[PDB]
Amino acid sequence: KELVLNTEGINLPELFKYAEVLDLRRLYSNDIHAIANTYGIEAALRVIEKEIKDVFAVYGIAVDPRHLSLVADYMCFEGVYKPLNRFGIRSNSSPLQQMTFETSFQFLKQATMLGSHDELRSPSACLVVGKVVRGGTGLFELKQPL
Amino acid sequence: FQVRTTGARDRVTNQPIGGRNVQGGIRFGEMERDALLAHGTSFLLHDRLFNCSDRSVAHVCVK
Amino acid sequence: VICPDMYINTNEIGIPMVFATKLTYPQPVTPWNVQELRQAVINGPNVHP
Amino acid sequence: GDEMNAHFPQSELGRAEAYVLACTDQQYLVPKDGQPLAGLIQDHMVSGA
Amino acid sequence: QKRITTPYMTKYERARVLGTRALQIAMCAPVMVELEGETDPLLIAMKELKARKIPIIIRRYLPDGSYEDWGVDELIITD
Amino acid sequence: LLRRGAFLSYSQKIQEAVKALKLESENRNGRSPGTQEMLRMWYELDEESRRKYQKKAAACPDPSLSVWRPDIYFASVSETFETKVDDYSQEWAAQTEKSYEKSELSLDRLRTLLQLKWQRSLCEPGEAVGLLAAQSIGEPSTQMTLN
Amino acid sequence: RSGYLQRCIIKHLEGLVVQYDLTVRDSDGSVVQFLYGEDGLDIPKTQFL
Amino acid sequence: DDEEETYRLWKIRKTIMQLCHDRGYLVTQDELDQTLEEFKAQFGDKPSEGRPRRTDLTVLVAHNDDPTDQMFVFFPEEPKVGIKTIKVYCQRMQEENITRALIVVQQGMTPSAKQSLVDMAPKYILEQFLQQELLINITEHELVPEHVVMTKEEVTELLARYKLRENQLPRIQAGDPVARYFGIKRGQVVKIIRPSETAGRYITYRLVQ
Amino acid sequence: AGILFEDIFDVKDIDPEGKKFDRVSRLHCESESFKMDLILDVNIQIYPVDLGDKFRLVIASTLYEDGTLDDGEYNPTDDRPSRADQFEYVMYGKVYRIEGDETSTEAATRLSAYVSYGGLLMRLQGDANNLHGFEVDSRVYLLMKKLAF
RNA sequence: UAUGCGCAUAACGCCACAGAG
Repeated sequence: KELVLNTEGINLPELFKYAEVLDLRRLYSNDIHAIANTYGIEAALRVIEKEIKDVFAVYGIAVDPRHLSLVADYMCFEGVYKPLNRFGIRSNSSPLQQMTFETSFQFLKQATMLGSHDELRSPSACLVVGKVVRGGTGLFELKQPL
Repeated sequence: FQVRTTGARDRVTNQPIGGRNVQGGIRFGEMERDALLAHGTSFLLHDRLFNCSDRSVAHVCVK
Repeated sequence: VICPDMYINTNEIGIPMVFATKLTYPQPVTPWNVQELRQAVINGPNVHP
Repeated sequence: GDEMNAHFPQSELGRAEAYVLACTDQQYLVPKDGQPLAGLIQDHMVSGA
Repeated sequence: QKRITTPYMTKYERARVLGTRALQIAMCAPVMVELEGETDPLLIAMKELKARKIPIIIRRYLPDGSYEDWGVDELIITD
Repeated sequence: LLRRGAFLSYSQKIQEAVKALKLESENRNGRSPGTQEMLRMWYELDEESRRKYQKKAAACPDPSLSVWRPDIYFASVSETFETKVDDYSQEWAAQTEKSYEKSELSLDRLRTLLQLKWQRSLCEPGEAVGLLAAQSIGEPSTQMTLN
Repeated sequence: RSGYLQRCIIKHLEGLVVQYDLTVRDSDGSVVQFLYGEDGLDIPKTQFL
Repeated sequence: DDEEETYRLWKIRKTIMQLCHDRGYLVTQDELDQTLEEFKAQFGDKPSEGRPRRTDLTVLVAHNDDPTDQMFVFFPEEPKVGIKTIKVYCQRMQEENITRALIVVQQGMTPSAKQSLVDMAPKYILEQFLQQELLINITEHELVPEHVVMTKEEVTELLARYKLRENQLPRIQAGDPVARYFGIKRGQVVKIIRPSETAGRYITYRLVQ
Repeated sequence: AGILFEDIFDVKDIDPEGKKFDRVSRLHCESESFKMDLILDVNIQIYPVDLGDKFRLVIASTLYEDGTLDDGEYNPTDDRPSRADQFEYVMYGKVYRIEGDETSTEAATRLSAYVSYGGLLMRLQGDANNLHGFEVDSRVYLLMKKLAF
């Protein structure tokens, strides 16, 4: 039966003044950017993974923790908290996957200006050129001994 | 009901056409592609989306 | 349209004769399945199998 | 009044990975949280009880 | 070198081994086992997988480009 | 949760009450005279006895999953699973003496059962876990109303 | 609203498969996880563990 | 004033002592467990009167491999710090052949002095911290995992086990708060022990870019 | 003999927990010779039992005194003599748990034994000197008959 | 490409309404 502060609004280093009254070891926040700028990126990763669980747990829905850990490990791959939209797909290696997602003409224009190479290992890029996708039954090849 | 074994193809893309009155094909769209990637069946997508829509043979200069 | 069926197994689907005499499979002819394919060729495109 | 699409694989590779991988028997648990999603429904759970 | 991957055949490998071998028996490849009246090449390929009589090599590509070779005889198959 | 180190242990457990004797000096640069005496003792008064304080304050080893590959090394399970199997081993050891009609099962073959099942429950190489994670965030979202 | 979200998440996370070293890598070799789900296990098979 | 600036100086001394121990410098147990009364005994009270001056609190820790690389921690007097102060600090470092310092400002530096601290060579590695972000050790938080900097022999066997390039490994920024805590150069790989909930502990790796 | 237990019981209560399954009454009984008490589900269409009924309860491992052959296969055609010819209500079920209390002293004068007759349950609790023949997964025959006094 | 008997005929989009799950 502990007592908990709850503020509508965020200033993480403001609460560091009051380290003798508040348990700042267990500070939590909704803003993943505030946690990413105060406690690092590996803390913001656990904030993402906990926030998606808190979204689904209002409705009695339990998504397994391994899915959330993979999604947060992807969105925090580059040291920053990146969105899953057409501005985070600019970092992608494959121009064809960027074209098949959104604004195909802008990514086509960037790939033509930069002279971009596609290694054809994305699942979208293997299906544009009619090649068997690398995941699943395509990570390997079969050889016939002579 | 409708069933399409082979038939007419779109004159731009050489994929089957849509409609059951024109005796056409049904889509294997994007979410079906996604859910069949999740199975790990890659030759089954290669079937549905390359051998049974448009397998053409182009000529390239290898140089 | 789908309808229920209990008297097929759980891993089964019920295919009508409308579709079964229209959907084909390209079975190559080997010496160990030529009797089955030969009876299937004799039956023809409107008699199942 | 629901409708369902029945795709018919035309290669031995597609057949062999539809028997092994995408079979109904292997889809017993949902990938969301590993809980079952094949099970009996309405009349059966009354008469079994 | 020493092969450092799984000794078990994964579920994605037996699908493609049975697919390739049933496509071979779809042509007139010789059958290593005794046909007990089967006409389906998948059932014959499953009997050949169970009897450890498939000679195909799985080349397991690692994501740098490197590989290592496994016969299906030296993989542990399960149900 | 507490901190470790060779010099930290040597100053903590050993030379605290020794430097608790009076010294009567000043802070040179942010340091007490007791800390300067412990630095002097650590530098000169130790020679290959600091190997003792070095090895008695080494870090915890990495988990087995990062050191030994769980697909090719048997019993290389998770730490949570090892805790769970140890608790169930202790709790199951009581029921073979208390509860009647013992069932010809041992501790070690039960541990081997659970460890082999943990090894066989791994993801096979090839599994598109990103599509599964995407479709597992997206499909329950249809059962979530708006505001 | 639920469809465009799932589309965006799929078009980012589609390249992530488990390799033969047990690392979840993107299609360009970028290592996202060193073990899948921080323990390496499959969700349908952790149910009786 | 008093009894509040002494508390702030006690906390930002304790935090930089924990920082210097975590980076691997020789810090005693009494110097880590220094209570506020022991701080009023060692250094003075009444900083407004000036018995603790911020010049008087400058520490010099030394590293446990050899005592050739020791590090200053400066607490500068002026609130807004310009290049005129850090030139004096570099002149203090050049005498005793110090290759690394750490300036704890109380309002932020000017961006010209920021570019000056970057603009020093490998001869002078100067870092800067706000006082406000040293009131608590961020690595003691429950979400912050344990970060371990790796030697170049461990990075080699890392990239050899997975047959991996440093271009493929995940990133951590060099302005990340825990990379600034552990003082990590760009190009070094940081081993991270996550307190996982599905596994017990989980080893991941990130490169500093 | 293959008799595992034999006593004369007396119905002290009927359905105390108040659950009232159709065609089934739970009889909480209590013994005469021993410290035993009984909880028993009986079929009360074919064999009704009232409060205060005194009945003779026998638990056997077989129905044949000429050697415990222990078939378990059911021939209705066998007109050979049985134990069941001297009783009125006969069941057949499996012992699914036995339990007691012990703290380094085995079978310390309390030993429950839970028997299920195809879903009609039964515990037979008392001193463990009478509960020896029971073990888990064993097949037993209940054989009860109302005594007319 | 489909139908009919190598031969003869037919070789589509865009809006807007309405509907199914």
